[PDB]
Amino acid sequence: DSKLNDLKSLLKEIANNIK
Amino acid sequence: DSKLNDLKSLLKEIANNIK
Repeated sequence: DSKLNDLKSLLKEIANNIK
Repeated sequence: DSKLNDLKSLLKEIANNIK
């Protein structure tokens, strides 16, 4: 669960990096 | 499970924001 949460946070950061 | 669903929805919204 912690790994999934970390992956979700990383994906959100990557998405925000575009904008 | 609810947190995963919310993360998926947020990722979908971020992806749609690009277009």
